[PDB]
Amino acid sequence: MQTFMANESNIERKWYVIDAEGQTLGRLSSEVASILRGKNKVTYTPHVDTGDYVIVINASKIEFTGNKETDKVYYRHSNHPGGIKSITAGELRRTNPERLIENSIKGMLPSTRLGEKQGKKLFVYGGAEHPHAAQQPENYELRG
Amino acid sequence: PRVKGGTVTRARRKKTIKLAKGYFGSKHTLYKVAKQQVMKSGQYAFRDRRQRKRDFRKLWITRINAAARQHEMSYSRLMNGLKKAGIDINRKMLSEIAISDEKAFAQLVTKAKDAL
Amino acid sequence: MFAIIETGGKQIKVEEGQEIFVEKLDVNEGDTFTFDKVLFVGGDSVKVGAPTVEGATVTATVNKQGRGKKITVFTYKRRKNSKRKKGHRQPYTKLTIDKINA
RNA sequence: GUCCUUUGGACAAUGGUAGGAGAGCGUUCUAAGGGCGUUGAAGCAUGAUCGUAAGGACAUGUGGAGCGCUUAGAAGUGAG
RNA sequence: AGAACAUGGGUGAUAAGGUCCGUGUUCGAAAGGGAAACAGCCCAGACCACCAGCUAAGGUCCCAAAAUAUAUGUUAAGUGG
RNA sequence: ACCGAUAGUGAACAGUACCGUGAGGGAAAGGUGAAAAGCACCCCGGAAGGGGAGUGAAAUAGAACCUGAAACCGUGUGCUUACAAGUAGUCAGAGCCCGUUAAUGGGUGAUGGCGUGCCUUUUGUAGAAUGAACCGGCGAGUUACGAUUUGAUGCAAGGUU
Repeated sequence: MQTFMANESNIERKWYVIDAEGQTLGRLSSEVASILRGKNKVTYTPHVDTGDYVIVINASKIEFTGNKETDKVYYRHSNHPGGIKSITAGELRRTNPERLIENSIKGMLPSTRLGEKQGKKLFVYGGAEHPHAAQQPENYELRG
Repeated sequence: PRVKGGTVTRARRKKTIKLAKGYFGSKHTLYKVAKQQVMKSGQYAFRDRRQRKRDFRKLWITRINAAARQHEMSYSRLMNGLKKAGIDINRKMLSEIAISDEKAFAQLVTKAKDAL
Repeated sequence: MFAIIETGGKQIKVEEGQEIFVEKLDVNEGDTFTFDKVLFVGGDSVKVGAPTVEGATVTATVNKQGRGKKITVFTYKRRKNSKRKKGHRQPYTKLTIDKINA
């Protein structure tokens, strides 16, 4: 005086549903990353995991702007000599678009062990159908 | 007369070795490495006593901002409105009330809001 | 039920019957100190003091004037032969609330 | 420090290498005065104690004959 | 044994993180914030405590605090003719 | 107002062990107890070594014998650990186990933030520049005589042998 709530321990996590139709990849991505992070709770501490689950289901009506489809190559290396591989944004969205969305969510999260855990509260589906009815998921609308 | 370099040397070295307790391996057992770590940690503590103040202010501001968007307002706009109302409550106080009594926090938000 | 007082250079949330630690006050042990600067009254009826609440006193009884846990302040510079070492204990006063007025 | 000098109300000040100035802490030995010790000295080990720092106590266990304090003096007087 | 920077000049090639003078600043001997990291650049000079407040340079979508703020315009290029 | 066994003689038990063709060089190594009363006897064992029992104020005083630090090596246990990227600390902080020179108590620590050892030498060193395996002991502005300048004290046209 130390009069200060920190002990989030024993928190209450909920379940959310966002849909991807006609949104921008980055902007949806940043709002979802904030929810998974827990930045919207008056009770927020960075050392324990507050924050809650997010379900993305259309993941095929993702919208780019400009020439993102042919540009925006993605790269990876296999640690094997000359082993650089690549794929362009449009055909990654056309085959495995779930990877397209979850990669750009997880690139917006801390790369600690807590952050890689918070990225595991994410479920992405191409098409408007998901299995999680026992969790009682609620619709959330992008409050930009 | 002749002095011996006697019992004083151990006492001085044993204080540092005790003060290095809990460190890893040689860090808590050997005097030269323990002395280095015990002076390194003393310089860490100075810097980190300064850093606590700014860390908790950052946390208080982020929790008030979370509480503000619930009542459809931004942190910056809220604090400006409170300044114009004259309210003298504090970042830490504003977080502790917003966590314990939401109904007291809502009246503050309305007075901060029609002050604008 | 709870009040906000501004004492020392800091603000504290208090309730009837709890213990607080503040910067030193000119008082002796046993006495009763009364706080003036009240900023918020969180009761059934809520009073907001944008400057002050105009009234609003909090009563407390002094017990244990004391001096705090000791910290060693140590700093050094690497290949320069300068270092400094000193000790500090901060004084405090311990209080228990009995009254929240308005 | 400063100066009204109520030495307190203020007017202050207080990063630092070569280097200059000040004030102190501990070690061994001597003088004088007072102390302690087989109902347990010095040394060793542990503790959550005290002092602004160098450092000082006290309790307990081990040890089995020596050792503090106050004022002064003299140095083979402090190691990474 | 000095160093970088901006401005005035010689030398060199209107070269050099080159070299030689002059006028300032900073490092040397200076912790803190910004420039990703980064003695010498921008802001600023640490007696000690605090889970108080206002600001500087730089900033306010996520990492990572603070405007997905207004009103009004340019850009379609993504980061010798 | 000299040293106390790395000191003081090289030498407290030696010009010896040892080294060299020779002239020659040249160490390390003190301590049972007041008194040997220095452990009769039984048990395991080829023995060494141990376990009892005994003597003693005391055998973790038993000859490797006063005390017995640290490095280093072990046995047991409270908390913690097999998705994790590191100068190993510091600041925050749950969970579990405790109970002190009782006091804003102690141990350990999921998880978050920040963070390139020390000394030397350099314009500039995390530096891939130097030095140090670790721990213990020892290891570097001194004294004599003169000179100058400060402080103190006595006497003063004198002062001092």
